[PDB]
Amino acid sequence: QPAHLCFRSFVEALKVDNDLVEINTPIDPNLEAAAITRRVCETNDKAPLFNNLIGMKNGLFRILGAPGSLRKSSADRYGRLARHLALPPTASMREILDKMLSASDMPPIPPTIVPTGPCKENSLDDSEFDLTELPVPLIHKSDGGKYIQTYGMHIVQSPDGTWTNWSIARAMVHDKNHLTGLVIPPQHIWQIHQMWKKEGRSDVPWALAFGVPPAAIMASSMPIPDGVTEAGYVGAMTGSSLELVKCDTNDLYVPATSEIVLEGTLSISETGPEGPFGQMHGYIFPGDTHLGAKYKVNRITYRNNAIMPMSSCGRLTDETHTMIGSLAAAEIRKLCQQNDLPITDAFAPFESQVTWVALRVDTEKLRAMKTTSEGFRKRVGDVVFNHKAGYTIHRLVLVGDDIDVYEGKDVLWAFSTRCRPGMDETLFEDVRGFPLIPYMGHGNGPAHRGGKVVSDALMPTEYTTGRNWEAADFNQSYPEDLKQKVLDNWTKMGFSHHHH
Amino acid sequence: QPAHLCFRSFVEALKVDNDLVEINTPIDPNLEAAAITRRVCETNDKAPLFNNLIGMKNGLFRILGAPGSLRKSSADRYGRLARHLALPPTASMREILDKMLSASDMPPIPPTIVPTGPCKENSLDDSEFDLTELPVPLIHKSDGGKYIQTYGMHIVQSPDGTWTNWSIARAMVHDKNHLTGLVIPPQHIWQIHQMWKKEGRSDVPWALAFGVPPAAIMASSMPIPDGVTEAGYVGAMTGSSLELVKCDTNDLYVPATSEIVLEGTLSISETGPEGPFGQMHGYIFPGDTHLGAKYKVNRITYRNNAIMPMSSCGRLTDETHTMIGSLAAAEIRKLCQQNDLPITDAFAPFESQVTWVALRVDTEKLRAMKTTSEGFRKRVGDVVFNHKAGYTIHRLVLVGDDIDVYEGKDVLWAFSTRCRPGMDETLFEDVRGFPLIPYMGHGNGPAHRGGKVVSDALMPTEYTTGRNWEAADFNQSYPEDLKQKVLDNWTKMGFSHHHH
Ligand SMILES: Cc1cc2c3c(c1C)C(C)(C)C[C@@H](O)N3c1c(nc(O)[nH]c1=O)N2C[C@H](O)[C@H](O)[C@H](O)COP(=O)(O)O
Ligand SMILES: Cc1cc2c3c(c1C)C(C)(C)C[C@@H](O)N3c1c(nc(O)[nH]c1=O)N2C[C@H](O)[C@H](O)[C@H](O)COP(=O)(O)O
Ligand SMILES: [K+]
Ligand SMILES: [K+]
Ligand SMILES: [K+]
Ligand SMILES: [K+]
Ligand SMILES: [Mn+2]
Ligand SMILES: [Mn+2]
Repeated sequence: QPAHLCFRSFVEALKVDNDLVEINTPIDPNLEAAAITRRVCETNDKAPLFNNLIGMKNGLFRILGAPGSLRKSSADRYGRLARHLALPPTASMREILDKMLSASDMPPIPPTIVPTGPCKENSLDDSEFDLTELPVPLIHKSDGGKYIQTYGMHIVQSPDGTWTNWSIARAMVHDKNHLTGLVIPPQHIWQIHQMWKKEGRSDVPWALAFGVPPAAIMASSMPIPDGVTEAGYVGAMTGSSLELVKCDTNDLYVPATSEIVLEGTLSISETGPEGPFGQMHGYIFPGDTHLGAKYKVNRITYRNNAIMPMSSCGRLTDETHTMIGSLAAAEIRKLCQQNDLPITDAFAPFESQVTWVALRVDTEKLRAMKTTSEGFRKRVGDVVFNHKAGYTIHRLVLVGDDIDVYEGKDVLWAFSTRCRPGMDETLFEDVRGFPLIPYMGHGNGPAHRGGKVVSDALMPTEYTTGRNWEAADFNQSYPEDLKQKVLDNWTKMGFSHHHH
Repeated sequence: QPAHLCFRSFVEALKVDNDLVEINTPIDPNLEAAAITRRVCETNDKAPLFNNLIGMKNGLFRILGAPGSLRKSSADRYGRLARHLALPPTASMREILDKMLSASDMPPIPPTIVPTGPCKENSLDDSEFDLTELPVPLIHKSDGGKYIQTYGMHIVQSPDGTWTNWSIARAMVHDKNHLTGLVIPPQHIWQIHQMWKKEGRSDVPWALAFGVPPAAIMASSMPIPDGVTEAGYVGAMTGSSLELVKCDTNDLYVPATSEIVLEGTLSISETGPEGPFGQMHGYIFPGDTHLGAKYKVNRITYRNNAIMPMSSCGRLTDETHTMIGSLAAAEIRKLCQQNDLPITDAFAPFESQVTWVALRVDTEKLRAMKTTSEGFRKRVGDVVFNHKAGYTIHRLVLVGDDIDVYEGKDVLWAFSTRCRPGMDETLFEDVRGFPLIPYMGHGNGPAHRGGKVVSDALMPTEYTTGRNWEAADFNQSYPEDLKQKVLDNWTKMGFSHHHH
């Protein structure tokens, strides 16, 4: 099967790419696997495949770390991500985000039900597993549990059957047959849970599938609109209907080639201790345990030689930056365009710990609006910060056409030189905040509200008559034929490859 | 003579270091020399020495570009700068800034007058030169003049004789015997000029020396206190009295080994067109000419085979970042300590285009103050933004002890994750602003006032009981013996030198 449609095939692709290291000697899931993965993420090294995991029994489980992290070269920086989507490994971020947005103006392609698949090769009933006996990793030394769920997809359906959501939310082992995890507004797993709690009759039928089709885990990490079933969006994006099998113990459907599937229920009444967890902004607050959602596991099914993907998340760069930030930015780009804002591109700079999004403005269009910074900032911030797609983002940076928002250096340059602190900014205190950012949930103000800003790095003439500067750089401050002379004589004079 | 005390010796040092490229074929001062230098600066390449400059006559002049710019390796990144100061080329920024601050608590060592020196090898009187006939560079394609003065030292003395200031301020050729340049508050050349204008009797006796002792050009770029004669500070810093010769046409004293010296007057009455100039924040506004100060040149003296240093300034990284930013930060560190603020380190991140300074706080000391963010931000900002040393800096970022302020990645991480926009910041509108920043002089508000902010990236417990997190990074989220195991097995498992 194609790599974008089958996780097992994606692992092969990474090998062929010379983007995998297979560790075949014993590795401890207590911290060692995650430490190796952390190091990989901080150095943009090859993804680790742990084929000999201390505590692996009867097929459960191998681990692949860093499945969506960066490669060291510039030329295929985003190659792992491209491999989730059938794109060339040299794809740019713009190309990846355009692929992720392409289904937004296409008819869904609903999934196809098949009678079986590899995810049914093995099964364990409710007398035959114990989640505390599996080789679940301790990912960070101070975590409050062993986080089984860092790169699987939760599957829940609205009570009326009309919306089936796929999303990544963290979860850890609570006891032999339960997990606890985050289920928080405005996330779709939380919106669906609230519909079941208002109905009041039963717990939420649930499945958690690990090692799903890569294109599916991408959509699972993207804030596509409310009410949109991710399976049909992925179908449209890939041009193919996804093959799903029914769960054995409920009527949800899981990808046929899922590596591991948990089936059970998400409680509408019970909670349990959850966290702390080393998280996307780079922090853990040891001892900061709070009540989270509680999941009951009734059944495990799995592939022979099952592989569990794992995100060892924290400081730059891992899946929580490459996927959460970039995919939110993509959705924000579209949302702004659909609100008639002249935005061409959006990206969450890694340097901001994906808490900022830079919005590239089509300044010819802006000029025709005959508006001002204050009015335009307010308009942009009202659209983004009042929408779910803006949830994780606390600073928007508006930049003109000369800035490549996918280059953090250039965003930082524009922000630092074109946005006057205070005057060129609008603060938003009466919007939903992202409590996971340290300065929110561990900060001086309300954990769930405010703390957001639009920073206008458009210069005044960009609103009126046009850009009135040139950069003092090699590109802009020298004529073309001089530039080319310099480059052609560079190594001849004595001074110092694109792939590497 | 030692490299730190003689520019000609500094050029040799750079050669021996394998940090020079000698271009011996003809190079045009109209843009070509500056384009090559710009490229060097943007790529951290070797400094260019242009030994065959089209228009060089009777010894005037060769050019050295990029004299204070960065080297490519991490291990000797700041080596050019270290070579200005007799420090090892592997010196850290902390070590360089400590050297620059060391004279602040030492008695001055006043200069020594000698009867002659190399700067007297050649002379041109007021019938024998023409500044428009010298090979003065056009540095950026849209500059409003040919900027002869980008790395020389202006010498002016208070009317009472008690303070002789050395400083870098830009100047360009106006006509055969005049320059125009910036002379703006609160700079010491401007403070001294105002004293001569209040006296009202004559123009300011002036000299401009190019290719001065490297330790002297460092102090010239540093905001040492009002009334302090840079020559005696450099003497104290280096442990040696600097040798100076008298000018021929006035009673000022210039370094004996200066490459080129202009003697004349700075007018107390006349101005002339100045600018625009491609500047330290990375911009030029073509056509933005304004009236600047006017200098009359009466005499040129120079060394045989004189070398003019040149800064091709603009986007990262050149002398306007490495010297202006870092040396302001150094002075700000000291100023805060002298005001009883618990600051250990200060640096202007390059990523901020040297418009920010990050202040590392001794949080044990902070805790003993029993204060709050609002009060501490206000106190820090009042000290810094009301002082000349804070002139160029528009954002202060307060960080705790875990942050290395000399690492821009870490500053950006702390700012983005620990400072809640608005709530954790104090804006300062009633302080002097730096008009050169685009968002000031070309922005929405007053060019000369306000636009400054203190951003507190200290977390709440840093004021009370102590840091209450660990980073989710390899260093902090794994025990020492695991970490060392991982590193020792790294290349064995399959994964990927300090000098490179
Ligand atoms: C890629 C990725 C995404 C997420 C997470 C992780 C990864 C690797 C963890 C490592 C597990 C860490 C955790 O913080 N995490 C996570 C999470 N969203 C949550 O509500 N809860 C979480 O615990 N998202 C973000 C989301 O997946 C998206 O916000 C998505 O848009 C949700 O889908 P939907 O609600 O829009 O359908
Ligand atoms: C290293 C360096 C410093 C400066 C400059 C340059 C370099 C390379 C130019 C390339 C020439 C560009 C120009 O913008 N420039 C410059 C300038 N200060 C000015 O008032 N005017 C200027 O035109 N400084 C900054 C200063 O030299 C300091 O602020 C110093 O502190 C002044 O000394 P003092 O007043 O404290 O004695
Ligand atoms: K989703
Ligand atoms: K602006
Ligand atoms: K000075
Ligand atoms: K703070
Ligand atoms: Mn959804
Ligand atoms: Mn001075």
